[PDB]
Amino acid sequence: SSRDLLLKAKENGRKSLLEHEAKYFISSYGIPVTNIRLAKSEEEAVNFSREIGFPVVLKIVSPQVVHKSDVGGVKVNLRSEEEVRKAYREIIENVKRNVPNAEIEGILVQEFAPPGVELIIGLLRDPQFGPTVMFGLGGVFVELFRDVSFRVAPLSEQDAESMIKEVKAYKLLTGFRGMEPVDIEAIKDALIRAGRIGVENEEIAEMDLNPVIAYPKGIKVVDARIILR
Amino acid sequence: SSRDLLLKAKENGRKSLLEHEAKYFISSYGIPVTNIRLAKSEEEAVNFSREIGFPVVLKIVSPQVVHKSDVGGVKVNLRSEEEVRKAYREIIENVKRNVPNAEIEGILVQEFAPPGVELIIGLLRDPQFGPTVMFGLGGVFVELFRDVSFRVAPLSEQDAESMIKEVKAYKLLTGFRGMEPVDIEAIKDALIRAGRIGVENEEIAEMDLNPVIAYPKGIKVVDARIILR
Amino acid sequence: MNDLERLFNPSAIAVVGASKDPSKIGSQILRNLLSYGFKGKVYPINPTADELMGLKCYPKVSDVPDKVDVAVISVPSDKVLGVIDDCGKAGVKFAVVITSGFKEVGNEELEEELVRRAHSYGMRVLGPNIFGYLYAPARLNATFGPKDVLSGNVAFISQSGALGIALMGYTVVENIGISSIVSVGNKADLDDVDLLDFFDKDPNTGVIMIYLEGIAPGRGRMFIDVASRVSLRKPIIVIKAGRTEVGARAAASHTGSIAGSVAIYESAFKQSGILMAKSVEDAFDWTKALSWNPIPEGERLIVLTNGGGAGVQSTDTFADNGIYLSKPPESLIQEIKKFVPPFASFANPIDITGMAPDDWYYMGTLAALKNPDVDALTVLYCQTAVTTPIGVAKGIVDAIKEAGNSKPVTVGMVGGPEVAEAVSFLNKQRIAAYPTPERASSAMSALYAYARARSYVMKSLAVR
Amino acid sequence: NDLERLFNPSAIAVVGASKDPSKIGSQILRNLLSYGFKGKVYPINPTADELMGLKCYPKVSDVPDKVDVAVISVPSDKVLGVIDDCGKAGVKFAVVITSGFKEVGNEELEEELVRRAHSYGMRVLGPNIFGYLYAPARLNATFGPKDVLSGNVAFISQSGALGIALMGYTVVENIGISSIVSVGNKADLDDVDLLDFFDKDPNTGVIMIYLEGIAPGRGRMFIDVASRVSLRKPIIVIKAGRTEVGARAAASHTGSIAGSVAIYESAFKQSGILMAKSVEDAFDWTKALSWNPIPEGERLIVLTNGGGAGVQSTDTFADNGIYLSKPPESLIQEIKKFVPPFASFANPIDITGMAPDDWYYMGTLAALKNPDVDALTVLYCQTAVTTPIGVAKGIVDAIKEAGNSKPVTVGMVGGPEVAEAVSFLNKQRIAAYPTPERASSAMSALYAYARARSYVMKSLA
Ligand SMILES: CC(C)(COP(=O)(O)OP(=O)(O)OC[C@H]1O[C@@H](n2cnc3c(N)ncnc32)[C@H](O)[C@@H]1OP(=O)(O)O)[C@@H](O)C(=O)NCCC(=O)NCCS
Ligand SMILES: CC(C)(COP(=O)(O)OP(=O)(O)OC[C@H]1O[C@@H](n2cnc3c(N)ncnc32)[C@H](O)[C@@H]1OP(=O)(O)O)[C@@H](O)C(=O)NCCC(=O)NCCS
Ligand SMILES: Nc1ncnc2c1ncn2[C@@H]1O[C@H](COP(=O)(O)CP(=O)(O)O)[C@@H](O)[C@H]1O
Ligand SMILES: Nc1ncnc2c1ncn2[C@@H]1O[C@H](COP(=O)(O)CP(=O)(O)O)[C@@H](O)[C@H]1O
Ligand SMILES: [Ca+2]
Ligand SMILES: [Ca+2]
Ligand SMILES: [Cl-]
Ligand SMILES: [Cl-]
Ligand SMILES: [Cl-]
Ligand SMILES: [Cl-]
Ligand SMILES: [Cl-]
Ligand SMILES: [Cl-]
Ligand SMILES: [Hg+2]
Ligand SMILES: [Hg+2]
Ligand SMILES: [Hg+2]
Ligand SMILES: [Hg+2]
Ligand SMILES: [Hg+2]
Ligand SMILES: [Hg+2]
Ligand SMILES: [Hg+2]
Ligand SMILES: [Hg+2]
Ligand code: NA
Repeated sequence: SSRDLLLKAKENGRKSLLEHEAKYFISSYGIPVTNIRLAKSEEEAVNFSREIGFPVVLKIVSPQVVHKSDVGGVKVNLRSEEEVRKAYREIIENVKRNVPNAEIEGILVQEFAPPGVELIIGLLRDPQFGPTVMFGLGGVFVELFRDVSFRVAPLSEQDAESMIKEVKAYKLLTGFRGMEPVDIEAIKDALIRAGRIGVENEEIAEMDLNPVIAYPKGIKVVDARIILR
Repeated sequence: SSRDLLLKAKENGRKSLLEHEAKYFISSYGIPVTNIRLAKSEEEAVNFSREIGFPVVLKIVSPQVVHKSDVGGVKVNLRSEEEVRKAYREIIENVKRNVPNAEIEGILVQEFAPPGVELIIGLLRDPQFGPTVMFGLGGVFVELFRDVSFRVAPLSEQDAESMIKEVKAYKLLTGFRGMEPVDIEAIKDALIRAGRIGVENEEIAEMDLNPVIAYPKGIKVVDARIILR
Repeated sequence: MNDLERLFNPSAIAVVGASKDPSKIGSQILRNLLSYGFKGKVYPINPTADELMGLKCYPKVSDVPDKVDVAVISVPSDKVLGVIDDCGKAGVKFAVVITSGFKEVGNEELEEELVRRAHSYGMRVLGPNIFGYLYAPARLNATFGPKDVLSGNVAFISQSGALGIALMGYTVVENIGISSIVSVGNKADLDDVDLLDFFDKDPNTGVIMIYLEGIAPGRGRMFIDVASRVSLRKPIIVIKAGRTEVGARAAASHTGSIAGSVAIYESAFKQSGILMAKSVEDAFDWTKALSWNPIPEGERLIVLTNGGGAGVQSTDTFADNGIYLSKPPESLIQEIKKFVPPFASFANPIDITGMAPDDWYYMGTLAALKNPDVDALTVLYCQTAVTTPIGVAKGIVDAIKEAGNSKPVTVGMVGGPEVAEAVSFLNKQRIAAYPTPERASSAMSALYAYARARSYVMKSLAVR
Repeated sequence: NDLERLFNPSAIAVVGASKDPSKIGSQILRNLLSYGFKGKVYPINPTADELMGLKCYPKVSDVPDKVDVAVISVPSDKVLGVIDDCGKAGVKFAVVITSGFKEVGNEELEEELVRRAHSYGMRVLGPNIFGYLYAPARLNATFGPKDVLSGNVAFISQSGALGIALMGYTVVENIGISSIVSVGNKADLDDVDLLDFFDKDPNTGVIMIYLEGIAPGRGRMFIDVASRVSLRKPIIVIKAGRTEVGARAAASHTGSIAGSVAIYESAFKQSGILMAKSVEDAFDWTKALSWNPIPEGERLIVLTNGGGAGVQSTDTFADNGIYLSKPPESLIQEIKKFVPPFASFANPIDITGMAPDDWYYMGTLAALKNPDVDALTVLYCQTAVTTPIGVAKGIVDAIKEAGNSKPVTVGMVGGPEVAEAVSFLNKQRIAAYPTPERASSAMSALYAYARARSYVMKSLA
């Protein structure tokens, strides 16, 4: 599905897909992503924001910026034209100051996903077992506690379901104080498709979907990184 | 004597100390609490807030209201006189509606404690072992995952320190993304004192300090429940 | 080719490196081949010997007036490639290379050349750096390990040399009947996947146990494809070496490789239906139970015990394995109440009381096994003065015989020297017996764990 | 209280012995005599003129002597009468074998038993027990096996059949015993009382307890006493009911309420107690703790002739929170004087699969003598170039010549010759096991006790 993005990246000596390319790529595999627009100017950012609908999110797009929040390159819940303009300039200044030698490809405009239960979905290439899908709850649960499950791809439905139920923070998905159970079927479907992406695209070394926001109905990938080899 | 609070409660056929009494009582054991001004009127609420300093928090005080948030009886980050007045009336109406037959002792005014790492400190009585101190991280970590540690009282410093390091969510106390390590010594001190409360006061069946906010320096008990037998 | 029939069942085996000097490894292997009763032809290969062990010796395999299936090679590494070439000329299909001094000591190049040359003649390599192999159905002991094993249906594959050859001996002490021992060492060519394909087809093999350090890059997907289908019919138990981060880091240096992912190996084993053992003792305890019992047909597990203590240890151990006991069927309760006092507990475990005589072990076991709503039985016995361990053991044997069915049973016995004897007696009759209630319960748990592992793979293979 | 005259009585009565030798009272009298008790023994029976060649009396109060201990083996409906007579006679301890009390729902009979005994200043062991043994006093007042191996381990058991079975099993596992105490229903004397005695007892160096639960209000004292014991002697508890379902189960076997799993586990940690999840672990650890000093530091060396066993060891140690570090360079140099160059010295030290017997002696000796080595686990896989017994004798000789006392455990894997070698080592009080993981779990218990003792030292200031 749109292998052309991977081929173009290789042809141009890039070792990764950027957020908008990564989201387009996994979207073509049936993983729900945010609507997105690459704005080259503050004016395009405003116009794209109206097209997407408020509130929106703006993010830096640059090869030299992998961790966008850490350098002030992410602004969420922008509710008006004026807030979009303010955010636009703030991001550009933050990146020029923190990453002087950064090639600014533009500013990505995307829908604002409302709060839900955050997940991480990963793909890596294991020397022995090949493409392997990773799952965990978002934030501290994977990043600090390292609570992750793995299944070697391709995944069956049995693999996807059991690897979800397996993680220690699983109960965050089945209802707790102030939060309804989220759509486990949509998660399973995303995990299987992540496995297919790895099986079918040998030039993909890693994929990181962090975070994926899960809702009572469906999920939505809010950030995406694909690393090539 | 702080024991007058316990004796008075028994005399009046109460089975618990209410927030202001519970905080006063544990404060007399050296556990840090919030200001506890009991306002009888909207006017007193305003005056107390100005004295305490903004921001403040308002809470319902009533024998018939154990879970104050669940019935709309808690208002936080109130930064002005008008906002205090709004919240005051808002709470009264919520309680009137959700718990018609509630004896309103008043509205508690307290500082709004800045965000930190939330903890739970508990006291229970085991048939074999007597007073036992419980520790865990706040929110889902105790309430959903049941990640708790226990030490039978009285606690040594070694008991207090080890029971903290023991819980699976311990790393939330020692520095993670966007959060400094918190004051382990202040936590240990509170745990030892909770144990002493349990050893010395036989008419106390249970204590629940939920949440206790921990900072790089010191802690602050923000809610407190004492159950009598 | 990938057909190993004539590796395990050769008509002719050559031993290259046997000597008039009997202390040499080539000579030890030749001695074992003869001692263990190989019925085919054996050809000692030595540069000068007229004969070795009463058998005509030749200077090279290519001079043998016969088609040699397997050449067991026991010469120094600087002599191996030459021997491979002659074996090639002679058309030998398998080179079993005992010789050390290849990749495990940094000579990757010599090892890769070994395999290239072998493949150039249509010849496969086992090893190098191995202690050989044994195949009981063919009365074939081509190792320099112990001369004999107990015959049975367990195939043991070992990536480790010293631990492998030692465990070969340990099978005898633990009464484990063996169909095969295979030392795979450096795994330069033939590996676990090839061997699993053979033991899958092998009617003599009912259980496969593997000591596994790691598999080769790019080999894992096929490992899962083969293992998962084998697991539908035969249990695979893996002793994983480097199952901890520190063990994997350390073990990485054992042969000088990259540390394999602990977590991903564990998932691969789960997707393969494989049981991972964390110790030798668990691996052997489970292997024994799986070797000698059918899989339970349901979840109606009964524990029979004299006195509550052993029963509680059993309950806790089953729970740690995610096995929970349910109240026994009323039909069984009434049957047992015909001889048990009213102060007995029937909660499951069934407590026939600490002072139960020998006879009640016979009657209780028989009643349980015969009951149609009982799928499996663990019998626990604490030695006291009112019983005899051997009497209890024989009561269990007789009950299993008279029940005439095949339901999984494990036995735990706690006591002095007489219990050690009774447990040995039971194991020699292929009744899985252990000296503690927890080991008896863990062994029964492996039967259920294998049923669950198989169910995982089946669910994974379910047609849409 | 003082249990001196329980464990070292000058006079013991057996109530319920009979001309019928099959009866339990008679079995106890037999054991008492055969095991060689030197004090006075008084059979008590309603009619017998003599039993086992000893003058028999109809009541303890008729005995012209002061009886310290009365072992009572009569039916429950006869116990209270005997308690009254014993009380009249001034006996200090009633060891009540008899079943049919709280464990079968007769809580009131049990409470009446204890209150009647207390009214005469008399303490109760049990009821519903198989008795007790104390080797230093050549005292076998059980109806269990006639003999045990002598040593420094005291075993307390809340379970009857499992306890008496394990009493026999100590012999198979070569565990030397100072005491066996069946406590059963624990109506009076309990673990706290016994720990207080064994704390002082120079004959006892290790205490192992099969524990279902302790009585309400008794846990705090349990921690106070246990933690103090732990400063000098390791306590291993086999906890019955370590799971929710197990705790419920065990609860009805004794007729109690199920105790909190998590709070018991906390109490053990506060006490410096090692909790074993199985008989095998409890016995393996007991053996090691009985025969070794605690490590003085963390410089643990693993010596192996095969990398496989070494990896198994490394993994097992790691599961117990024990991590190996590089060996001292001086040890590496010493061992490099006889080891081939392709040997690994990362720790485990791999002396290679082709090591002859002699290298086990030299390696074990070098390690134990090295001042920067605190502990040693030696692992041996049998091959044709060695003999298991030769390797075993080499380890014995190395341990003697080192002349010091550092913890050692041994793992040996192989055939019947290895089983013999392991037995040989164990019969010399060298902790040997038939797998590397068990040798490593056994060494891990030494470090766990070192850490537990440290916990308690810090807790007690
Ligand atoms: C394979 C190994 C055992 C050979 O060592 P070795 O027997 O001492 O070596 P030798 O030089 O004596 O060779 C053995 C015999 O083969 C003979 N030989 C050598 N080249 C030969 C050839 N091309 N064809 C036939 N015989 C040959 C030698 O002459 C000698 O016979 P001899 O006694 O009549 O002279 C050794 O090199 C080795 O690798 N050992 C380690 C094995 C190991 O650890 N495996 C792992 C399992 S734990
Ligand atoms: C204690 C117990 C063993 C006694 O049973 P018992 O020996 O069959 O009972 P008996 O009626 O025969 O009493 C034993 C003897 O004491 C005698 N006796 C009775 N009352 C007596 C008294 N007041 N003073 C002295 N002797 C008395 C009886 O006459 C009998 O002797 P005899 O053979 O000369 O008639 C039994 O009641 C019991 O509780 N057993 C359960 C033990 C158990 O399973 N525990 C679990 C741990 S594994
Ligand atoms: N479309 C969106 N809707 C809502 N929140 C979003 C969002 N995109 C990003 N966020 C939030 O902002 C955080 C940082 O954004 P990214 O994950 O894209 C940047 P980074 O990982 O490179 O620092 C996310 O983890 C999420 O909390
Ligand atoms: N003084 C204070 N400062 C800051 N936050 C406070 C606070 N008092 C209460 N809170 C917040 O408000 C929440 C609800 O308050 P309580 O814990 O008193 C009410 P409840 O548990 O009875 O429903 C707390 O969990 C905490 O997050
Ligand atoms: Ca991200
Ligand atoms: Ca609260
Ligand atoms: Cl020749
Ligand atoms: Cl040849
Ligand atoms: Cl048993
Ligand atoms: Cl008489
Ligand atoms: Cl009497
Ligand atoms: Cl070993
Ligand atoms: Hg020859
Ligand atoms: Hg050859
Ligand atoms: Hg085996
Ligand atoms: Hg038993
Ligand atoms: Hg008498
Ligand atoms: Hg008496
Ligand atoms: Hg013991
Ligand atoms: Hg070994
Ligand atoms: Na404090």
